[PDB]
Order: sequence, then structure tokens, then C-alpha cells
Amino acid sequence: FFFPVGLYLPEDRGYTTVESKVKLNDTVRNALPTTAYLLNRDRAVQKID
Amino acid sequence: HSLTPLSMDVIRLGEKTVIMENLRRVYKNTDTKDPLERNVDLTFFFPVGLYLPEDRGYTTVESKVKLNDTVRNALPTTAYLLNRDRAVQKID
Amino acid sequence: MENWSALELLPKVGIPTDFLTHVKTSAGEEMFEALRIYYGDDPERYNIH
Amino acid sequence: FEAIFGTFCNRLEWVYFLTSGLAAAAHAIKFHDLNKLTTGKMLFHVQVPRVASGAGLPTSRQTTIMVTKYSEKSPITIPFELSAACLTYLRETFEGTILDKILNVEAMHTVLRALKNTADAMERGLIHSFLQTLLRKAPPYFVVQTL
Amino acid sequence: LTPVTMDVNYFKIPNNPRGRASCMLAVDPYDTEAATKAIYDHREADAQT
Amino acid sequence: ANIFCTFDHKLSIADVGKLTKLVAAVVPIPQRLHLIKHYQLGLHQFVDHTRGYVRLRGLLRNMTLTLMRRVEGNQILLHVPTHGLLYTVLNTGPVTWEKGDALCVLPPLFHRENLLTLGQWELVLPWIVPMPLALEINQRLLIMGLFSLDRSYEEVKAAVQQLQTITFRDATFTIPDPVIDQHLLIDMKTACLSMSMVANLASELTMTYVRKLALEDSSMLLVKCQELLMRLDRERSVGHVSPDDEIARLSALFVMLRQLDDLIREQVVFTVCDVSPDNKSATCIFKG
Amino acid sequence: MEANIFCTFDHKLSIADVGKLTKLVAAVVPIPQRLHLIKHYQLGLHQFVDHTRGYVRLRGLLRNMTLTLMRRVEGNQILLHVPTHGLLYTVLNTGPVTWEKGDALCVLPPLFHGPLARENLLTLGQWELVLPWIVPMPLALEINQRLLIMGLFSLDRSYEEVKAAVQQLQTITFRDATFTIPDPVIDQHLLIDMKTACLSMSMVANLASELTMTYVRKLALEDSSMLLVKCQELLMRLDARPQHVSPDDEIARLSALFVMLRQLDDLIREQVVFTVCDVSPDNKSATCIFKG
Amino acid sequence: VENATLARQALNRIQRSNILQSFKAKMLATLFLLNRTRDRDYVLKFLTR
Amino acid sequence: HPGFALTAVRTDTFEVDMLLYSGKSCTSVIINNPIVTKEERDISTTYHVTQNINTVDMGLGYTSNTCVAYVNRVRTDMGVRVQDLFRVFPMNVYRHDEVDRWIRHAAGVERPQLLDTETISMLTFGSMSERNAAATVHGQKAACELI
Amino acid sequence: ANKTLFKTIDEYLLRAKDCIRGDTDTQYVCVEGTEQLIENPCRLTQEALPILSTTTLALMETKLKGGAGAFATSETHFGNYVVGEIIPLQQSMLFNS
Amino acid sequence: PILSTTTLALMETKLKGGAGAFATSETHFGNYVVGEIIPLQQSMLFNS
Repeated sequence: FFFPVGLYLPEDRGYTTVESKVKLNDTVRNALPTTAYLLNRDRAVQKID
Repeated sequence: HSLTPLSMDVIRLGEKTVIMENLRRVYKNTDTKDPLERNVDLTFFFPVGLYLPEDRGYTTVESKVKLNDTVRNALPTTAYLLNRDRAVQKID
Repeated sequence: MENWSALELLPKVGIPTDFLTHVKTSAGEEMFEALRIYYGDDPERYNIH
Repeated sequence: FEAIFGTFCNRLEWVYFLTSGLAAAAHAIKFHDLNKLTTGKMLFHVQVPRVASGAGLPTSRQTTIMVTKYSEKSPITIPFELSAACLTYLRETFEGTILDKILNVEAMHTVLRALKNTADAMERGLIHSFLQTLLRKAPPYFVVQTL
Repeated sequence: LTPVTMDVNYFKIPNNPRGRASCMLAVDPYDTEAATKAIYDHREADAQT
Repeated sequence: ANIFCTFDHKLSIADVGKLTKLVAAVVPIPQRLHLIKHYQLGLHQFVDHTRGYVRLRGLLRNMTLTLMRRVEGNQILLHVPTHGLLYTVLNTGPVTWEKGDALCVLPPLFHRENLLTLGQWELVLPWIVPMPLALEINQRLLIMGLFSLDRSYEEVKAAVQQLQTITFRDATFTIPDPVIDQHLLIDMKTACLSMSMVANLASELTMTYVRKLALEDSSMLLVKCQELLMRLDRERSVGHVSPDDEIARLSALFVMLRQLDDLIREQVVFTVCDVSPDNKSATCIFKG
Repeated sequence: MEANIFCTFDHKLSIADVGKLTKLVAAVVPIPQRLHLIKHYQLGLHQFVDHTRGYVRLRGLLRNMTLTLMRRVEGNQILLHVPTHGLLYTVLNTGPVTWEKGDALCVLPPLFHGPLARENLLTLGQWELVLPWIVPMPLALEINQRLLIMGLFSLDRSYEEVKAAVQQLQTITFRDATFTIPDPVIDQHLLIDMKTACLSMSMVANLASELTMTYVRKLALEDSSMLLVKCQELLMRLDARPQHVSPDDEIARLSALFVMLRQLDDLIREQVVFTVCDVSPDNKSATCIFKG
Repeated sequence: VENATLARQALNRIQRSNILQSFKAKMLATLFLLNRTRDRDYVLKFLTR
Repeated sequence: HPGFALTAVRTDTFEVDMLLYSGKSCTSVIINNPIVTKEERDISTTYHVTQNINTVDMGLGYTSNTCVAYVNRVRTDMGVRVQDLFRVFPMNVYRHDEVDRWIRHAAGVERPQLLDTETISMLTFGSMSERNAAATVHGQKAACELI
Repeated sequence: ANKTLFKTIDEYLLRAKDCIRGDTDTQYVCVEGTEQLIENPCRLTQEALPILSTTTLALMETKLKGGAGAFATSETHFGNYVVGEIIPLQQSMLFNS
Repeated sequence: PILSTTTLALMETKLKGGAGAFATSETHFGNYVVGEIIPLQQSMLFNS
């Protein structure tokens, strides 16, 4: 398996399709991710930044 | 004026009966293609850069997506397609 | 080295050999370790020494 | 020592035309002297069904239109080959020992196999040509259902 | 490591993690020159993208 | 070595008579299969409005030649002539033959009675002419290619008028121009420019290579070559190179020579020995 | 005279070598003499192949050598057959060169190829049946043209420049194969060929029609195309009515020019030996008509 | 077995490209068969195939 | 945005097998006995066999229908790789050589560096200009044309 | 090609077909009579079919999320649009796996 | 590809979703979900 962490998406062509399902407060830490969340072999939630 | 009894499969439909024959048995292990396996061409066309009138501008999607207020989103300078496999394919 | 002449001359067992793919397709793509193909009538088999 | 556990041959299936279901679409006739001909003509009496009409509506007078059909040609070809050694050991038989008879029977059997393979090739070529003509005559589903 | 601008869509489907596809069942067999051109030469385009 | 040819089209009585009246003419077929279709029979499969006469010569060089003598039922019998044998051949060009001459095959430049037309496909046969006439025709056409690029000044038009008419024994032929609508067709332009560049490139390269050969066994031939080169330079002039550039020039000269090989080496196809008021036909020995 | 040639071996033969001989039936082999009966030493090209005397010498010897097909070979009797002009023969190709329908064949000394083996087949202690390459016209005339260009360029040049020049020139690709000339050497044979080439080029420079020198330039003023861009680019490194015109003069000048060109042309052209019309789908053999 | 009837020669580049696509799709479809599906008809069809 | 709109047209090829229905005795075939023709050579002899089968159509209107039954693969990639017009029209150049070289450098199309028989044949008539791809994972490159 | 209905359709059966060699990695014209000609309904219809395309990744992502036939709808935004696939082709082919 | 998110919000949305919610790879303004191909963590390792 392979997965990315810390990618930056284009701001000029930025978009969302989940505004009707989730909302986050305005904070640059949310805007620019430095972390990737994952599952274990169990259903636990895991962190790697 | 003489007949030989041979056995095949027959379909019954619409008060007529039709013989079913799979000619795969003839063309096995030979050079010539079976003519019943045909190729078909279809032509596809799609626009890019097409401007939309803004006096009659409209949206029917606002509840599903929203875009960053940028000039790049206003002008459709690129288009996206699917490949032979279901992935996005960007043309500009 | 294999002597295909002996194979062709000697009496052979008649089997209804058949397989999913094509004879030339499997021959070209090297399903068989050793093979010899000729495209006509070949006089080489007739002479014996 | 080395071991050779057998020699195997392919008893390939034979195919014929009039034994297949495709012959039902056909109507087979044999005509040896076709090579004398440069035209094929067929005459039909396709009588037209019609309906008695009203007081004076314009309707057809005619019965039994006589449209003529021409034959379309489609020769089929296949080569088979024999080598000089095969002919030498076939006809110029040697009164010698058993090995000469081995070569004699091998040449006879290779000629038998070549002739049988060529006959099966003629059968399959007839089937292929007939199906090609059927395909080139048959319109697709949408047009015929529209008609 | 990976450039900040790497396309996010690359990670949404099964792809080669090295950024260029070398599914060498597509390359001609026993053609070392073609295989090495496919894997390394960037004057020619990638495959599957 | 026989070939059978079948028409997809529909024949008729007068059509068959026109077909058979060329009893023993020569027809070129692309490749010798046992059975071929009528589309392959003749030059009709090659011609178009953009090509020009030169290509038909080069394609005729590699196209197999074949003699025809029968009309069967729906198919035509063809025979491939073999080396060393003698055959009966027809006279199809505008020329009259004489015993002992050699024959060449040419695309037809003049013509209706040959036209066996079926569905706007036409049985266009090539020309059988003696070698001097073939050489003269090819040379005059190639020359008239040169005169096309100017073509405006009066003396050039007079010269072009003179080239068009060629006189041979007991006949005169109105050879057509190789240019239409003042445009020179593409293979004609290509061969003309290749010949001209061959001459031009040799003019430049000869001095350097005569010097380089002179450092070997100097002889009278190289001295006369050098003298002629100075003479040419003096007449023309009053009007350390990189190895790869030099090799490019040399390879270009040699490949430009190769493109012109088709027209220079006029190949013989037959030699005649029969004199006839029956001149329609003659017997020939085959060469190839 | 002889329609049959019988070659016999001094050595005892193994059944493996007899099998190889009966496999090599329908191949081409060269003979020096065209004679009834020859020993096996003077069969093949191992007799003449001293790699010190380069490719040009071997080509000159081989083009004088006569050719024959292989036949009823048995234990210590080869029975080669010399083909006559015009008949249809079956010939088995031995080189890696692909044969396609309609091509004319030429005989040349074998070149190098990628698998680097060279396959020292049929070694009778010392004697080894080296067999020539039968090549279609474009590749064979490419060998000849590249050899002549090699000789013409290489004179009065240092080995460093010549290193890159031969590294680009010696390698030829034809139908996506990879060949290279074995031994480019400047013999008196190639020197005389270059003498002929230089004389021919001088003559075509001298007697050529005056307008054919300037036709390219008139067309360049007329046209602008990739072909003509390259044509001008060649001549650029040294860079209206004619006051008179006479068709007879042009006819004579072009006849002389054609004579000179045909003199220069056959320094590269090889006399075709076979013309193909058949191919086995494995490229291993073809049916050909012989030219003499 | 699905591509059996198309190839009658050493595979063309397009043919083996289609073969590679079928390989990948069929690999990802059935990688862990009994865990992902338990229909009697589907498992019977898989076994008979 | 350049200031104009582009509309592309593309062709995609599928691999299909078809089902065709045919009418009982829809067409009649007339055949002769096979005729053999000999061609004798030194090592081997080849025999050519031909059969002049011809067909007469006995249908008033169409008697056979074809259907496009089942598709399982797309031969093309359904890609967006546009058509290289510099390959389609190789003879054309800009009048000014600097402009031509700069444009062909910006478009990423290779200019022919040296004269050879191949390039002359391609410019005059044509040849296999566009080479095979390096790895060709996605099938046949579709000709995506632009108007 | 303007002929009677029966004549134009039987001509379309006879010769109105395309041919492309299936050897090269790109579409070259086939050599005459090499392999079967490829039939083309659009040649008779003289129409081109639409293919699923969009001018923004937002709508493409929305179509991917919509798991039941979303490819067939041609909704649009301010100056941004999707062109629906009028033939259910993409989901038809991918069924084969 | 394996299900991973750049924030716990989209992880909460995935845990809220029903069967087959892991295969969708939606995005936010600067946050995104990458979806797994095989239903590995949806049903494959547990099934019970």
C-alpha cells in the first residue's frame, strides 16, 4: 500500500464537495495539512505527521 | 431428394423455430479470423474553453459543490476525461 | 538436441489434444520449452542414416 | 539411459458444409461446368398482393412483376505442397528392404493427410465465404426493425 | 520524498509509487533497449498517464 | 506459372469481345498470386491527380510483368514469361517495330479503343516501345521539367513547344507536358531537384576530394581534373569543416543519386524478331 | 556445363554434422571455380577470410566468386547445384536480415550483429564453413555507400575525429536490426573505386546543363518546404530568362550526364542475384527467381 | 480463456495490453473471494469458471 | 485563455462479437467440383486448388439481420493525446527559418537532422512516421483531432 | 452517396466502413484487404456521440461519488458544466473486469 | 491505495458512513480522503 502525507492542493483551483457534510473553523493548520490519519489492522485511528 | 437426420439446438419464439449454431468449432487453431467477431468504431466529441453567457448564467448544483472565488474557476480553460480505465484525464 | 525426424516418422498416438488458447499463440509466447516448426512439406524427414 | 515415453498426434476435427446449420440459410446446387460461364441469371415471379379499393381511388393494375437477380461470384483457393523426396519414395518404389517400404508408406500417408487437410480446408473456406456474403448482405438490427 | 505539487489524483487509484509506470508486461519481450527507455527516458511519455 | 483473374463486375458480349481483342498483350500485376481480382490488373490502381508520370516508371520496375492469352468464363488466364523462352506479343504503343530491336515498358502517354471500362475502372495497359524511343521520351520529359520553372519568357515556350513533338520512324508523337496549371507534380519536382543538387554538390566537393586523392599516387587524371575544376570555378565566379557536416554532404549526394536510379537505367523487357504487315503482333524473346 | 557439382570431405563425418548438412539444404554457398568436383577445403569463405585484409578485399573476391544451392547431401557427398538464370528456386536465408516480399537480393560478406556469438558452426578441426549473407538491395547498397563515404571522408583526417565519424557511420539499422561493418580499411581497391568516383563527380560538375546548377536556387525563390529547407541547408554552406536556350544542347548534355551518373551509380549498386516472391511466416526461407 | 479466440500469432502490443488490463482488473476483483462475497450462485459460478 | 474555443473529435475502437439471423434458403450457392492447378519446382511441388462458388440472392427485401451482441474490450485508450499535424503535413515550413525552428522547438517536434531515403520517401509520399510507443500500457493511441 | 434508402443502406453495408491496422500503437490506415473492415454507424448517421467530460475536478469528483448512474446527467455550475454520456458505455465496458 | 485522511473530520464522516463509504475519495478546500480499492477494512478483515 502507498499513501501521501503533507500534500498541498492548488489554491487557484481549490474546491470542496463536503460543505454540506462537514465544517472546520478557519485556521491555517487545517488549510495546510502536516499529518495523515490512518487505520490499524484493528479499527483504531492512527497518526503520522 | 434424400435427407440425413442430424441433431442441433433449436429455439422456439413467435411461432417460428430457429436453429442455434456456434461456429467457434470451425475456426479453432487457424490463421483466419472468425468474421462474427467484428470491430466497431464510435466517434466522440467534447468541447474545451467554451464560454457561458453570464446574463443567463445559472447553477443547479450549489448544494453539492462550491469553488474558491478565483478567476481560474470562472473560465473553463481545461477539461477532464476518463481513460480506457476509470481514471481522470486532463486536457488543455 | 532433439531429433524431430524420429517423431514424425514413427507411428503416433491419436489424442484429441485441445486447449483454451491458440497453438501458434502458445508456441510464439514460449509455453513449450523446445519446439520446431516448418511451413510446408519438408524433405529432411525422409532420409535416414 | 534416456527415456522417451510416447509420440503423440492431433486427431483434428473435420468440418463439412451440409452437416452444419448454416446450410439451412443456403440452397446448395452443384454445377461442374461453371468455368464456361460469365453470367448468372435468375428469374422470379414475385406476384404482388393487393386490396380491392373504393369507388375510384388510384390503385395498381399489375400482377407478377418479373425482377431478375444476377449471381455474385466468390472463388475460394488453397494450396497444398509435396516435396521431391516424397514423390521419389511414392511412385519410384524400390524393391529393396524394409526401410524403403517404410519410406513408401510414409509418403503415401503424407499424401493422404495433405489431401484430407485440403478437403477440410475447402469445406471451411466454403463456410467462410458464405458467411462473408451473408454479413455483406445483412443490414443491422436498427434499420431492419425500423423498416 | 515527493514534490509538494504532486497530483493528488495519482494516489486515488493503484499506481506505481515511484511516479512512473513500468508494468513490463506491456513492453516488448526481450527488448532491453525498449524496457530501459520506458522505465527511465523522460524524453518519452509515461504509461497509464 | 499461370494466374487466374476474376472480375467483380458484370461482363457482356461486346465487353468480352473488347476484352479478348487484346489476345496476347502484356499486363503488369503487383504480385504473383494464383488468383487475383481485376482491380490489380493494370496501372489503374496507382494513378491519381497529384503524383505524376515518374512514379509509374519506378513502380513498373518492381511490378511483376505478365503475358495474357485467353478469356475463359468468368476468369482470365495469365502467363508469366520466363527467361530464355520466346513468346507472341502484341504491338500496343504508337510505334512500329523492326526485327532485332530491344523493347522497354513505359507508362502510356497517349490514347480510347483500349478502354475496357467497368464501373469507372479502366484497363490501362503500359507502352511497349524500343529502347531509343524510351530514352528519348524520358529525357525530353525530364528536360521539359526544367523549362517549367521559368516557362514565361517567349524562347522558353518555343523550346517547350519543340520538345512536345518527337519524330520516330514513320510516326510523330505529341508528348504531353509534365506540368498542369503551371504546377510541377511532386515526384517530377523531387527528381529534378535531386539531379540538380547532385550536380551542384559534386561541383563543390570535387576540389576537396581531388586534393585529398592527390596526396596519394598523383597522376595525369587528377591534374586534368584540377585544371577543369579551376576552369569551372573561373567561369562560375564571374556571375577545416566539421567531419559531420562533410559526411552529411556526402551522404546527401549519394542518396540523391539513389533517388534518380529509376529513370537512368532503362531496362529491357523483350527483343523482337518478326517483320509483319500483320504489325499488330510480333514474336519476342523474354529478358528480365 | 555442369548442372551438378559433387563436393566430398576428407574427414570422417559425425551424424551430428550429417544432420547439420541435411538441415542446410536449400542454402547458398560460394564456389571459386564452377567445376565438376571439388574438395571441401575450397568450399565456403573460410578459405579467403583474413580479417587483416578488410571487408573491401573480401567483397571484391566474393563478387567474383560463383554461387550454388545445396541439395541431396548424404554421408560424405554434398552434391551442390548451380542455379541457372530465370528459374524459380527455393533458398534458405542464414543471416538475421529480414526478407519481405518483392525485394531483390544481393550477396555480401557477413556483418556483425548484437548476439556477439558468430556461431563457429561446422568446425572440422580447422576448416569452418563460413557462409555469406544474402541481403536485400537497400541494406546492401547502404553497406557499399557507407564504405565509399568512409574512404572518401577518412583521408587526411586525424584518428580522433575519425573515431566519432566511424562510430556513427559503421553502425547501420535496417528494419530495426543493428549491424556494423566488420573491417573498414583503405585498400588499393577502394582507392581505385574512389578514383572512379572523383572522376565521375568532376565530369558531372563539368558537362552538366547550365540551368541545372541554378534550378535549385530558382525553386528556392519559388518555394519554401521542409524538403527544400534541407536542400538549401546543404548548399547554404557555400552561399529570369536564360540568355539562350537550345533543346538539342540540353538533350546531348543530359545524355552525357546520365552516362556519367550510371558510371558513378554502380560503384554502390550490387548485381542482384535473387528476386523473392514468397516468404515463410518465420522468415526462415523464401522462394526466389535467379538473376545472372 | 476469455482472450482465447483473438490471438492467432505472437501477441501484438495492443493484444497484450488488453491482457494486462484484464489481469489487473480480475486480480483486484477476486483477491479474497469468500471473505468479500457469500452468494451461493456467485460462488458456484466462480467455481465452475 | 487563448481567445477561441476548441472542440475535439475522437474515434474509439471496440472488440465485439455479433449475432446474425438468416432466412431459410435465403440465398442459393452454385459450386463446381474443385479444380487443381500444378506448379512444379526443383525441391518441392505446389498444387493450387480452386472452387468457383457463386451465390444467387433469393430474397425480396432483406432476409438476414445482424446484431451487435456483446462487447468485451476497448482497443483504443479513450485518451486525450491530440493529433500531431506536423506528422500529417510534414512538407510545410514557416517562411522564416528562425521562426520555424523556434515554433518546432516549442511544440516539441523533432526536425529531421540529415537526409536519407526514408525522409525523402516520407516527405514525397509517406511512411510509418510516428513510431511505436515506449511501453504502450493503454492500448491503441486514439487520434484526437481538433477543430 | 445520396441515393435511395435501400441503396444507401446496402452501400453502407458494402463499402461505408473504416479500417485501421491493429498492430501499431497508433491509428494508421490499413493496407487494402489486409483484415476485416471496421463498421461505423456514425458514418451512416453523420453524427458524433458525446463523452463524459467536465471543466472542474469538483464535478468529476461528485460524479465519482455518485455510485448509481451519475455519468448520464449533464448538470452545470456558473460557467462550469458536465456533458453527460448519452450511451451508458463507461459502466458497460467496466462490467467485464 | 489505502484509506487515509489529512484530518480527523473526514475520518469521523467515514466512521459515520454506511457500508462501502471507504471507497469514495472526496476532498475539501485543503483536505482530502483517499479511498481504498478492495473493501479491506470495510468488511474483509472482520466479516463478523
